[PDB]
Amino acid sequence: NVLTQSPAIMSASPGEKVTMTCRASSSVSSSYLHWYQQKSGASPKLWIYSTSNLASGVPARFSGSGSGTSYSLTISSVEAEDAATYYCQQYSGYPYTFGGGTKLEIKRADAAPTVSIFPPSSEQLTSGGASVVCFLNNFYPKDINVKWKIDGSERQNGVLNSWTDQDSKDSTYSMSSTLTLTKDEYERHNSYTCEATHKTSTSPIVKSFNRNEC
Amino acid sequence: ENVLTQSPAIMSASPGEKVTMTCRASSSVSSSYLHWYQQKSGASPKLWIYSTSNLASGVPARFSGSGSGTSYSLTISSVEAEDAATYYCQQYSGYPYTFGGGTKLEIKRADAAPTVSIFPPSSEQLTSGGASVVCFLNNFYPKDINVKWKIDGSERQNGVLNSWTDQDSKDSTYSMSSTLTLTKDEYERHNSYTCEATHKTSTSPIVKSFNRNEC
Amino acid sequence: VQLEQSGPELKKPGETVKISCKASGYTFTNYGMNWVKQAPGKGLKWMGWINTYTGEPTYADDFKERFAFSLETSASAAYLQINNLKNEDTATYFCARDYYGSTYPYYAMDYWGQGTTVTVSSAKTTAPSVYPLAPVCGDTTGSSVTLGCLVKGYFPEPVTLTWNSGSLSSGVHTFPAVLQSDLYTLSSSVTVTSSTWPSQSITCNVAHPASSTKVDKKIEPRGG
Amino acid sequence: AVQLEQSGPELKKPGETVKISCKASGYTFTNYGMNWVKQAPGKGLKWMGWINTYTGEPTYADDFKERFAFSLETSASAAYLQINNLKNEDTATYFCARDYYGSTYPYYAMDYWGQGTTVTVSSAKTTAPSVYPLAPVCGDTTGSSVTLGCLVKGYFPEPVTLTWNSGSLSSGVHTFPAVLQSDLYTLSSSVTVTSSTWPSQSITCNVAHPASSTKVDKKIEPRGG
Amino acid sequence: VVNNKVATH
Repeated sequence: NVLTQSPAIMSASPGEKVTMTCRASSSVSSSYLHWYQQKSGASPKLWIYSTSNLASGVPARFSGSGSGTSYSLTISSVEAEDAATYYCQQYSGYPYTFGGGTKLEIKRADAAPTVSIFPPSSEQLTSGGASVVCFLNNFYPKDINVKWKIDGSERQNGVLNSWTDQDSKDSTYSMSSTLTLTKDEYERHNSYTCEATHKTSTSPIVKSFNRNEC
Repeated sequence: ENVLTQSPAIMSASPGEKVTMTCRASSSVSSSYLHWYQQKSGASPKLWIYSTSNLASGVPARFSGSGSGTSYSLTISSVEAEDAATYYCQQYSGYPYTFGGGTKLEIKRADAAPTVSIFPPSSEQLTSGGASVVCFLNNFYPKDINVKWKIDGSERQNGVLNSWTDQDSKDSTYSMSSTLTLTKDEYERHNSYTCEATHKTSTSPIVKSFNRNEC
Repeated sequence: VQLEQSGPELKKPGETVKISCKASGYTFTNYGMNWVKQAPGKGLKWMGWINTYTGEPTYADDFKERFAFSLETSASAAYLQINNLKNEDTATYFCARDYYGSTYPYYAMDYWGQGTTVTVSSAKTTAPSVYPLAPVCGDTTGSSVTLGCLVKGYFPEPVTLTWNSGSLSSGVHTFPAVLQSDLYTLSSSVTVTSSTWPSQSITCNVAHPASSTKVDKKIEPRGG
Repeated sequence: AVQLEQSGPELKKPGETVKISCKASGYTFTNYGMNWVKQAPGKGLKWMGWINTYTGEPTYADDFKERFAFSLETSASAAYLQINNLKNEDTATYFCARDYYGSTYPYYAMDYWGQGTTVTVSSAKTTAPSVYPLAPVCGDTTGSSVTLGCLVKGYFPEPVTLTWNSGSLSSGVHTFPAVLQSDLYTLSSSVTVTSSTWPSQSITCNVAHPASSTKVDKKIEPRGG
Repeated sequence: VVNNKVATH
């Protein structure tokens, strides 16, 4: 009995009412239709059981409803902490099946990243490698671009980026960007610059350092 | 639903004999969910064998069951008089429970001639215009017995109602009641009344009579 | 452990009947209760069952929708109601408890009620006429004498017949009733040591509840 | 106290066998079924089946009827998942989850979940991470706050555990998901504190890599040149 | 350990 959840990803500003759906291919008893909440990788938590019953500690802003093949979970006024993936689950004879999940993202006001740049450590250099690290912290929306410049020229190659999941408290994202060079390459240049730009602006936030001076 | 067919519908066996009756299903039944019941004359069925081969409490060790898939059986290692009953199989394979049509087990025993008793109508009945002449034919075997009524020495077929007991659980005999009902008017046009018990494989009846005019 | 059912019923087509099944000797709400039909001279048919804990009934597809299972759990009783009665409903109805293993259900039925007979008929109730059967002039038959009781012209089934309040039970044949012209007739024979009759009295007791009739016939020898 | 405590992360080679435990406490183990749920990296939940803890009877979901074995040691209130002839697709996190019950009947939901056990199926050797401090050039200040970091480079398998001052520094941390650099994992973590905290007080990132039995402390120092 | 056909888990 296949569960189909929609939307796959939904976005809501805090205080907004949201509803996500779970449809089954065959009838499910209202008794045997459940919802779980899971935040990035951690263990799922039983959230709503038997359609409409809130698990212990679940806030009263959540509700569930439905019957037959059509069920839903509603949040009357979304909070930052609701950023999660929600899975429906059924039993109608075995196997248990889960829906594919609805990921709830929280909308907030735009926030510039706090940008920090770091030289390769003297430890790393001893080994003949050179990683220049740039953190872009607590920004919104997730759509940030980083541009690296060496000696004031753009460098596109050797860059690896990683993003956090949405913050549960303030709904921001953070990003780390690493430019990896050989030690010799690193020491052939002096200035290292990381620039953060939003997709809709042409003013960056820039941070740099020089190998030769503080 | 999963229809069960039992074979043979009627089984006859002498005590001590080893016999086997079958239960066939339309579709596979789990050996866990195929059961047998015994029902006797005028009583509730009793669970007899459960989950194919387990004897219910108080069921004699001479009973067993086996089978799998769509084919099941109940065996009696050594038939006894007390086994005269109807046996029903029952399955679950999802709902509904179904029962087979039953196998009636008859016990064979030595031939036994009936004890025949004839009774005139009561004065109570005659005063209300009716005349039932009754003949009991008690504790006989085999069950195939014929009653013939004679009035003034002459055979009479109409107005006769017959009833048989079910097989006796202790002695494996049958008993039969035969009533010839006439009007009081017709009854008093005649003098002698005879009931004759005859086995179909015998020339020699057992006869009882009375006369209206003397003891 | 026992399941005790209510008594026989006679009803007209279109009436309703409600049959009880009272359980004793176990926790009522732990075991499902089943209902099984047996039409006269026929086999067994499962009607469905009721969950005694939840009250939820499950009806076999031949028993939707004139049939209603209910409970009174405070009385450890299960009921079967048949509405809009039809001639086809004439049968004995059994309650039968679920049989469970120590670990899982067996989907068998271990304890059974004694059955409730329901007759559906437009025929009117008729009291029996009960007649003594004694040999002419008390003519003896060697060491034993057979006596009888004729129970003629009644509807509906059942009657109850006993001999000396049922204290005389050995050597009795009570014959299955036979239907004739809308009416049943039944007989019973009792056989006793010849010396004991008529010195020691023999009386058949016949009750027919449907007609509120209760009669006793002492068997005496009569002449000619 | 109801707890389902699962065994630690495992690295196994293809064709090998892995056995994961789920140790239950705080309730009668034999009165609730134990469920197994698979979650492949970045994918959804998939129910593998359950084991009856009273009878020991396992029930497998149709995609897990091959190489999968549920078992019990009821004296230890423990449930086990064994996977035989491991494939790369068995790389996932596995959760054990207890049956949710009403007063009498099952709801066929799962109320208590273990923390999960990550299984990695690979023929690769274990590589311990390099651990590098990230500090602003010359401890150059950035107003009222300073951000430091820790670069954890070149390890396999996942996971690593990273803490700051042994977990006594927990606020203002961002630990970035690992990426694949040179076929090994690299991650970083940032910590932000007030300017008056560092360098006057000690800040150290702690990196544990259980697969290689390594635990590294890296003190973040201001450095010039 | 069976109530109305529901067996222990």
